[PDB]
Amino acid sequence: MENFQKVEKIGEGTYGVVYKARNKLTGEVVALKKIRTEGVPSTAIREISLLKELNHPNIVKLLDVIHTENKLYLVFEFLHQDLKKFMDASALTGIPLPLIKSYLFQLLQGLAFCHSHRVLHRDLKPQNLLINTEGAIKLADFGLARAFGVPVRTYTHEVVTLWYRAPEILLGCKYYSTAVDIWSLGCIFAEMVTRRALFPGDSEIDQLFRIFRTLGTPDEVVWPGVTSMPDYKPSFPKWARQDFSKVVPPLDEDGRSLLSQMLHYDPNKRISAKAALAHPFFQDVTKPVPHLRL
Ligand SMILES: NC(=O)c1cc([N+](=O)[O-])c(NCCCN2CCOCC2)cc1NCc1cccnc1
Repeated sequence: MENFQKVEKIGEGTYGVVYKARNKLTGEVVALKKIRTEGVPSTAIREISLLKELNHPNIVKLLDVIHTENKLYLVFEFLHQDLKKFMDASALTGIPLPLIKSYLFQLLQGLAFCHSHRVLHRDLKPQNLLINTEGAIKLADFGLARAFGVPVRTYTHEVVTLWYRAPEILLGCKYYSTAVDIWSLGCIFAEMVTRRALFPGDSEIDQLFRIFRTLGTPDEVVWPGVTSMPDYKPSFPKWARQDFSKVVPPLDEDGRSLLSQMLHYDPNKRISAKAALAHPFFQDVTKPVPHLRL
């Protein structure tokens, strides 16, 4: 690195290798993402550069976009743990409801902010939600999907997780809306509560059918226009909807109500981040300190 001192490899992200690094001049510790083929689209750099201005307490700050030696590096503020690791670590006892509520509330504030600035995430998952010792949680990688492209494989043949994909994406809709992020966050909310992924599909069709088996196969009544979707097939099995009381026990009715609104099939009926923040579930929200072992 021209000015960076690699501390350690954080992993192989969706867009490339990520390292925890220290700025030799500022002393600042950051996450450095090396972006993967041969050229680096100027449209991408302009788009990414715009995200440097998207600053909010619940959004991982994009510090710099470095385009040198015809290579692209993304410098992000560093956080010590991600929600996937935290959930695994909390698997035995479960994350306390007050902390689940604090995290959901903060994530919705982050989404409300991004969506108000016309920025979508499109690939929210526990691994992209970062936490610190102060009880904060932040969304990482907002806007990169649009600035770049389809995931599929990180850069070293790595199975793309479909568990948090909204149904309209799975049915081949070409235009994503802010609703896709609310769907993903609803899936994450459920997983924090039950300690098990809500829809752990291992293929696009298994993902879609797992959603259908739980929420019922969508029809024109609950989702106008669904039968005209690109990948909709009249041959899809018709499953009956299950009761939320069975899906996310023992979450209370306020929680079930909010989750149900975050998981509506019709993206237009799905609750917005702004509206969700006003839901009765957050009446008693607080900001607890998590037990973080680093
Ligand atoms: N900005 C960051 O600080 C950060 C960036 C990425 N990233 O991919 O760009 C990341 N992702 C790697 C996620 C690795 N996880 C570990 C356990 O859950 C499954 C995969 C984790 C991060 N911070 C938390 C973080 C996590 C681990 C070490 N250091 C910082």
